[PDB]
Amino acid sequence: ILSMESGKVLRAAIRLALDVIKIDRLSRTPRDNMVLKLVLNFFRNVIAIEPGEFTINTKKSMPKKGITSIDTLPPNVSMDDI
Amino acid sequence: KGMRELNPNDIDKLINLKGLVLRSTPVIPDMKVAFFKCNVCDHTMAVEIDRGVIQEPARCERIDCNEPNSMSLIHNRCSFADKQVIKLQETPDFVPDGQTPHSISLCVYDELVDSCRAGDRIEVTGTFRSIPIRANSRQRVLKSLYKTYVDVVHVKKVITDQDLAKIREVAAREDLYSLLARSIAPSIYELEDVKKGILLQLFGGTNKTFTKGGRYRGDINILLCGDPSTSKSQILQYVHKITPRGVYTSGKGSSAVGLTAYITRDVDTKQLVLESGALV
Ligand SMILES: Nc1ncnc2c1ncn2[C@@H]1O[C@H](COP(=O)(O)OP(=O)(O)O)[C@@H](O)[C@H]1O
Ligand SMILES: [Mg+2]
Ligand SMILES: [Zn+2]
Repeated sequence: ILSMESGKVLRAAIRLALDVIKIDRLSRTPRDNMVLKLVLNFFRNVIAIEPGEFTINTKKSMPKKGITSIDTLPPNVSMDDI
Repeated sequence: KGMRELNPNDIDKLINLKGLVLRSTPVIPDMKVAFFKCNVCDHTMAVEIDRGVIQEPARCERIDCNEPNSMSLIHNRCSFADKQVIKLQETPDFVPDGQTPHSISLCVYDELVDSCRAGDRIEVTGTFRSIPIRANSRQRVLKSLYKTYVDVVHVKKVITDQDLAKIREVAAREDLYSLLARSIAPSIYELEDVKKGILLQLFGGTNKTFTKGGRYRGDINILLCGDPSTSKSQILQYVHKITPRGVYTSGKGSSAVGLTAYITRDVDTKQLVLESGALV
């Protein structure tokens, strides 16, 4: 989302927001408010996404080998990208 | 002390030895301070090494993170020192009844590394240490016989302005040529021209570095051919002593390859190497 075509998805969402707001306040229907809420939720989702957490089963004791790494990133994604 | 007079009584005591260097291993990195990094919190700590043992931590030293057995050794961030192993052969004189001379191993660290070359006579002061040998790789079991070696702490390989002021005084002497020609070979009698010719070989010509061509070297070659009983070999030995480098090769005792260089193989490295002949 942040990389493809320099993130023009955000510009498209903004354009939808402009189309919604253009109509008058007293003429606004619930659907317009739904669309505005959808755009805001889209922005919140884009901002909020963050790397997960490393969960490990604890049925038995810690082996003497121990934890090697807790990296939880996809193959092609590095920290700086997100 | 002699290499054949070291007894168990003299273990862990400072001794003095003299011998001939036979072979030295390349530089060996010896760990000094280890470096550990926690795999979870990426916390780094350095721990010391005592008696060849790493004082590893059981769990991360941080308070918030205490995951056990999560510490790993970063090999390339630990401090290291220099180690080298040398083999010393006792001087031929010490041999009692003409047998294979004994040898003693030496260890040198830090500055003394690469201080003695192969085929040199040195006097070394160090501690006569003893250490066990493990019977096999995969057990703590030890052999009852201990290996003996020496921990070297000192090695000695066996111009001032005043001298320059002194040397410049001789040059002013008018009869310098005769003085040097008479001092090069004191014993030989009435061979002043031969001595003079020999002397000019020691000094040598002048060196020239020359691009657009090749280097020109000022080296002089002299032939001494004459009647047998005259002092020819004596002068050869006399000059052989003075020069810093030289090989006393003879006739029918040297070979074409022996003079220039010999192609061989290094057993330790299993690579093709070449030795230096008499001329080289
Ligand atoms: N002018 C001289 N000065 C000193 N010693 C001489 C002289 N002439 C002959 N000798 C003696 O004679 C011997 C000649 O032997 P050497 O020098 O081996 O002869 P070559 O090497 O030519 O066969 C020497 O041992 C040397 O002591
Ligand atoms: Mg001769
Ligand atoms: Zn930690």
